[PDB]
Amino acid sequence: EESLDLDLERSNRQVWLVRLPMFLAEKWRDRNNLHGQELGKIRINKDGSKITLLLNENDNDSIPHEYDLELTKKVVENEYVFTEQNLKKTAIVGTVCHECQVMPS
Amino acid sequence: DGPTMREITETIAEAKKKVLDVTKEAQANLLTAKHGMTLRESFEDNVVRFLNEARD
Amino acid sequence: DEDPNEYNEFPLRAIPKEDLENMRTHLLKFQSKKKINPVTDFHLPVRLHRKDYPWVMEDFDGYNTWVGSYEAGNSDSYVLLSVEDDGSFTMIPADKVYKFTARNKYATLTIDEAEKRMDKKS
Amino acid sequence: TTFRFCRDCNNMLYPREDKENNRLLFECRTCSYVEEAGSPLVYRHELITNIGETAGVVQDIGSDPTLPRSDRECPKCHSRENVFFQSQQRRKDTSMVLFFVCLSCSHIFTSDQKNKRTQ
Ligand SMILES: [Zn+2]
Ligand SMILES: [Zn+2]
Repeated sequence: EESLDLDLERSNRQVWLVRLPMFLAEKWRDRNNLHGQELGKIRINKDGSKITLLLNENDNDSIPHEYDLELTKKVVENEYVFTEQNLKKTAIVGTVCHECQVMPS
Repeated sequence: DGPTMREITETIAEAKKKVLDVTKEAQANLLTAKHGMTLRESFEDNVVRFLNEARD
Repeated sequence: DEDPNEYNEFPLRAIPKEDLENMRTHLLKFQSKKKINPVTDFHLPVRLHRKDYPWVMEDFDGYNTWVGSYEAGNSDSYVLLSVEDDGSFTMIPADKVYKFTARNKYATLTIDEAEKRMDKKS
Repeated sequence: TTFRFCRDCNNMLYPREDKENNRLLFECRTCSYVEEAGSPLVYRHELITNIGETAGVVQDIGSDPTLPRSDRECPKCHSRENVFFQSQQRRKDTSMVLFFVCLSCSHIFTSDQKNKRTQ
């Protein structure tokens, strides 16, 4: 579009930044795109905020183990995500509202 | 001699305490350095001097 | 144990393989000290250009410029999680993380002259 | 001392006197920032230091086997369980005063029978 321009963060879209263990990501790659690559689900538990990640049964044969997430602060920093398409257009997609680390299990 | 060895052991024994006594005195900050010497330098001098007085 | 409680769990679409910018989702990070505010009438415009490659970010002239440099990697990696209107989450791997990386400015008509004065010092 | 930085630059602050209202400020030499001073003290030398004596007193201090123990009753919790060391300020002059760290209340007491401390 306008060349060399950046796109639209003004919309204030929020996204989460999550640190994942290398092994888990490796597993995720396995999921088929055709499937839509549903890796598993995220659980939000109350009685305090607890968030965990569990792999889909298809991913591994065993009992799915929950991976606890440690919520973290934004830190004194502003993190924004920008994307570059094949077209090489650049867009300012969203701001990182929350940070989290998925612990290995 | 058997008793000379008892007498020697008890010479070192008393010097060993005399040293602990100056150490306890130095740890309690009551030690008063000799003009032109560290509080520590002054202490080590005493320790070294007692221990030699003893060996002799 | 038994779950007397309720959990809200969302399906996670492990990263869709085919995305237009599947290839590039990047992180642009600014230090809080820089005090960059995206909601600025001034910062309405913004251009991002590769410097020939650090990225160069610039607003309209008269505004600060930032340089973006790439951070080192690790065993763990970051994914961007976005949520669809339907609760489902889609995750995308971060291609690269850049620390920006801007100007000041007040660096014109100086630098080279100051060093020279400094030399007039020794 | 304890000095501040410029919000906006993060660059350090240089003192400027406001000749008119007879007051001290802190200017930034990279931008147009100025802020009034908290204290009148700008520079402190300190030749006869005491900062270094009780350094590296991590709560894990008890986990050092190299450290010696004593049956001295604590001024706070009265516990006869404590590790001890000498002034960690690695100077020649330095006194052989001992610092005892409680294996319960974590309070630092000394053997100094000349003076009374709080560090
Ligand atoms: Zn400044
Ligand atoms: Zn105590």
